[PDB]
Amino acid sequence: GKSHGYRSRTRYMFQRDFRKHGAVHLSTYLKVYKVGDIVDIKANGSIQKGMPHKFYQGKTGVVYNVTKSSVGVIINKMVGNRYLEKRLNLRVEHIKHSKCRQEFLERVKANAAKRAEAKAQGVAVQLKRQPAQPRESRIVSTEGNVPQTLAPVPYETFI
Amino acid sequence: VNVPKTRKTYCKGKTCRKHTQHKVTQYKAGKASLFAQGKRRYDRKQSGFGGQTKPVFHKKAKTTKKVVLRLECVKCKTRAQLTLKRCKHFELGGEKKQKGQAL
Amino acid sequence: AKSKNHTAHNQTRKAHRNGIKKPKTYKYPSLKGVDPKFRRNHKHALHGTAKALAAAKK
Amino acid sequence: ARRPARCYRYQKNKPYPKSRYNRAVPDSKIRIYDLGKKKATVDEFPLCVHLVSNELEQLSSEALEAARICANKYMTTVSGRDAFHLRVRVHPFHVLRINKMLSCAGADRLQQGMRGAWGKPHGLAARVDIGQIIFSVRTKDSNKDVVVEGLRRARYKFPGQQKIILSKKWGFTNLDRPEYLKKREAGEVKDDGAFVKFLSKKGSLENNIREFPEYFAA
RNA sequence: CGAAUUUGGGUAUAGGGGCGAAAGACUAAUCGAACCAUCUAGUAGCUGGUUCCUGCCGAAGUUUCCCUCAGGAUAGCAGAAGCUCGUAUCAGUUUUAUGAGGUAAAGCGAAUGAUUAGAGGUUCCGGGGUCGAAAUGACCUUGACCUAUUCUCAAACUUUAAAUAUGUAAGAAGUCCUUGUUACUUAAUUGAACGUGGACAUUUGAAUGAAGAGCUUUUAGUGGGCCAUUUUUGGUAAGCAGAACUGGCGAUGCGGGAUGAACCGAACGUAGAGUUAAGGUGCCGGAAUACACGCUCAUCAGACACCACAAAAGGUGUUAGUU
RNA sequence: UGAUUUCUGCCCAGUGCUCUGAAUGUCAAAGUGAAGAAAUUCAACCAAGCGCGGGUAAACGGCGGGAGUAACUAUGACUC
RNA sequence: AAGACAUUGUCAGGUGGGGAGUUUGGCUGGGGCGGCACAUCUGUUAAACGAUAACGCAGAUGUCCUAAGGGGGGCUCAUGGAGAACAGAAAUCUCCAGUAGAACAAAAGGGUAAAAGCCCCCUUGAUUUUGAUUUUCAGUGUGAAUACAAACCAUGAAAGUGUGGCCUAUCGAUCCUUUAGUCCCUCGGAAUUUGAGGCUAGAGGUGCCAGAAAAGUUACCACAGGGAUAACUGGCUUGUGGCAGUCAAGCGUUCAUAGCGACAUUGCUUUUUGAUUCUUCGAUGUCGGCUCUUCCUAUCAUACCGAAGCAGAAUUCGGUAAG
RNA sequence: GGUUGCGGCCAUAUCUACCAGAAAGCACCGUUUCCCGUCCGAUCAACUGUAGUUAAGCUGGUAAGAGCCUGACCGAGUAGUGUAGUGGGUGACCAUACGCGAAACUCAGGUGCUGCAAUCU
RNA sequence: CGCGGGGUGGAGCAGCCCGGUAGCUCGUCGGGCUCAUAACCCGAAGGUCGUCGGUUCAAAUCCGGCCCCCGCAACCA
Repeated sequence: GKSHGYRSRTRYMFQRDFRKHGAVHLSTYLKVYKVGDIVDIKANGSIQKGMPHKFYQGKTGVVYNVTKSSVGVIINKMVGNRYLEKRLNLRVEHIKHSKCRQEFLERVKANAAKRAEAKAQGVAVQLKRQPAQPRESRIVSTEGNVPQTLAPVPYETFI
Repeated sequence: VNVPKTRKTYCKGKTCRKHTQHKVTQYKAGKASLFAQGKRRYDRKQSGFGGQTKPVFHKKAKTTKKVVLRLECVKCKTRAQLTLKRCKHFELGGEKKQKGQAL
Repeated sequence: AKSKNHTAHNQTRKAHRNGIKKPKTYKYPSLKGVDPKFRRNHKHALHGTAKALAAAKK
Repeated sequence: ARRPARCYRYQKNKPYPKSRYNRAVPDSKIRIYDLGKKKATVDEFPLCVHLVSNELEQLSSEALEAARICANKYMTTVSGRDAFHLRVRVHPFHVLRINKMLSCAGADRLQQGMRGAWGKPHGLAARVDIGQIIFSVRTKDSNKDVVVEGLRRARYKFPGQQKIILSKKWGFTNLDRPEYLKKREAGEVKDDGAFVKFLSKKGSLENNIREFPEYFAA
């Protein structure tokens, strides 16, 4: 008979770590999550209450509720031909903030700084990001760097 | 299993509304009374010709019944029922478990 | 007379015909499932805010 | 009596070793992996000749034993026993299942067909890849031709395509012959009973000095 | 073939009944339940058929439940009717930033399990031999056991660990001063949530595209699938059985593979011209008995994927290649 | 069952059939007493049956293993 | 003669295949036997998000626990070394080493070291109310439950912890019966009591586990269909059957391959039997024999040859060769 | 800079051996009247900091130390892998084209940093 | 009309973690016996552990054209 339990096929996924077993460091309990914060889900195998499902393992959501030792996270899950909004009551041990959102907020603050600078003098700030442009022309010297000619090597057993 | 004869639990008896001592007993199904509406209808349907008129179960699979404890509050004599998981053996008299004894 | 048991063939195509478009988001999401203590406090705070705003712009 | 290695040739299945789930497999037909003077030294036998595979296939334990016996017998007959050391470098760990069928009448009525067709072990094989060493013969340049011919006979016994390569390393070590020569004229190399011990630039100096005395005092 | 005989006529036995020296036999060519009419146009998830044209759109053999497995409901795919709204809250795509993974690989002088070989020291029980009448007074073995160790491995082993896939974010529902409200919270006008006042334009905060975003109702058919290339399970294997992603056939003609549902090209209104794709240019057959370099002579040559088969081994046949 | 001839061995444990009742057995309607305000409980060798007993196989039917044992060996008259 | 007994009528118990009606699961490499892949859980198939099949692999569940639930405190476990009279390989005591190699009810996988293990103390949060949420999912239900809220408690000095078992399995609709709960609502001409029916939560059960009330046989058989599916041929495959190669350890009285030839290995064959279910169930007449023709060669004989352990004579091996 | 109390990251912090430690900052103790707990003031509890050592817990330093971290144009653009072909090959598998890209090995370096408060020749 | 769970010898059995370096019951008129004698009984003991080739580091217990107990066919509808 087939087996599809709550923690089915979660052996290595919920495997704790290598040389990171045991108690958890208290930074995780010290972190503060407010409503609207984007957070990453990585289940902790040593904590068994508030554990997320293996589907939500590795997903990212928005905090919508805060409780004593937990946080309500909203995840859009693809069910068939649409995403449904699932609400999870996860614990702070399993939950973790989003460096991507932190970086975006830092970029927003910087962007505002450059716009203020432009309003100060207007030096064509170009707020937006640009992709990797093709490299322009350059002149490379040969003094001290005379080209060393290479040739394909003959085959040898090397055993 | 073994369950104590006395139990301190919540009593919603309009006077207690708080935890209180309860005498614990096993719930008995009670006698299936005649003159219930279902029994009257069954007797009317069975009377006459035609034979059996309703299903008779035969495919019994469970070897256990869910033990239900009736708790009588010592304060207001209010009764509360709570079911337990299926257990082949059940006991109300409490012979406490002895840990460091031989045999 | 055995038959095919299960397959995921054609399922993604059927989904993507008119499918995986994102769900629509709202300002002021539903306050259901949030802490009822916070709900009571937010109700009272909103009532007071409306009263104060009406007083400010009579 | 035994189904052909033609049927059990290619690496079709995942590795299926004897484990706590198999728990019932027969013993390999090849149990001995070193022949000749295995007590010899890397100083004694400098030259290494390898019989390697050019295919990605499986060699049965029976084929391994046949090739081993043939090569060892030819070497002993022509050059004597105390002239070579032959080591087979592949171990049969992949067990092979067989779904036994009935060769009788009424078989179509009392055979059940492909229902429950999972098989039980009846043999073992080693899964070799391209360039994997199958046989290694450590010997001298006066026995180079003899060991080449013995490995040719083992190749005849083996399935698939095999090459015979004159290794540029010193015997069974992993060092080229000039490098071993220089280390041995120096003192980073010192002989054990069969293989050789090497001196490390890192470690406990007093432990190296209570060992490796020649390199320091030479 | 003188009788348990054969037979006419008249009688009796009538359908779940009769009759049967017994065959389920006979009972008006009907018998393991006659015939006639009616209930009755009995029911059928099962066969067969289901009648004009054109135009536009256009599938499914999949999810869950069902005495469900030749069938239904349900969701999905499709049509129709539209509604609110003008360059939209978007995307089978990429980039930047940030997560998750334990598969490929790799590893086993790293854990677990498997496994080859030594050597060194073996004296905390074990075996025999030689010093041969005394114990930890000696050596060779098993090795109560460390290495410089060493050869191989793992779908239900692993420190490490890809590629492809995969979750988010890239702002106006945003960013900064007033904390205005609170019955929540704080030792505290401390925080939390919501908000009033103010500042931010043609780089409103990456690329590319957008064929108009978004939304509702209702309903058909379907719920036997099959076949490539990759991943992959059982099996000796199968034009076998079973899964994953994608693309196809079903439902689809067309050019090519002579022929073929799936392969290669390419998808289709009616015509004309030009150019090609795949495939080809000796003749069948439209197009070079082209051009250039070699190799091959078969008393079963070889001739273009899917594909319509061939191996180990061998041959101074011939050709070309370290010492 | 199937002339004549000669026989029809053992088994009533089981399933049947059959035969009087010992009665801490089971025991329906109707009847008899408690209680209740009235519809709503026990007692009766309870009747027959069932169960408990006795017969019956020319009723349906059934009719077993292992081992050790004898002066070549073999078997087992014998024994457990 | 018999007699208030027979008989007759009604009700009640028994007997009653003599007769009547009906039923006699599903999956399934055809059915049947077997098994449960039918409701579930662990690891792996499973191809590093999720999902993912087979009568795949290795297993497990329908239980058990007033503690094996809850809180607090203290200690560290499995092993190994050394030591102590009986006492020794194993009895109790004491040090040292000890990343867990122990234990945690069970099956497996995770998880846990001033603990989640062992011991000690208290205890019933395995309590009440109805919401929200995750998992299979249609985002339906059952099973578990993650986080709160309003109470009442337990424990601890306190922070806190506790809504059963460290987590992943350990289970059950309508109808009926039964019990608990402001004795609340109704018995409809007005009422008091008994009784009955209601509201909200449990239990009595459906293991085919979204839940029918259920024995066979048909060789006397019938119907609707099915090549969705077995018994022929044919088709793929060749395990198996048959035949043929390669290598050479040996056999051949010293003298490997005259003739054989172990261990191994490479094939061919559709004259065996399996595997499969593609065609045929609105029928392709089914074993054998007789008769008759043709074809294949893997040649038994006949023609011509080569090689022998060919002397001659029989023979053996092989070549052309199916006339 | 040493030390203590509370810590953050949780071995660059651990483990083996040895050497060093002024002054401050746990010590054997004097102790068991009281609080408290054990077979045992050994652990725990409690009162004196007084006669007294750097014992050495602790810290620091040293080992061609083990381990553990950090790198590399070392291994190695190798194993593997996405995409493509009417590519090779009987096949097994292999090469190429557009990309991504390991681990083990081999060298080299390092052997705790840091926050709050208090205190110290 | 196959192939196997084992052949020690006139009747049978290997400490199966594949270094078998010398095991158990039979004959034996030996011992005694109220039948000049019968049932009965401590002990000297033959097998390289089935004719032969390869594992052959020392080893003929593994593979092979010997019949058997058994399971599922004198093969075909």
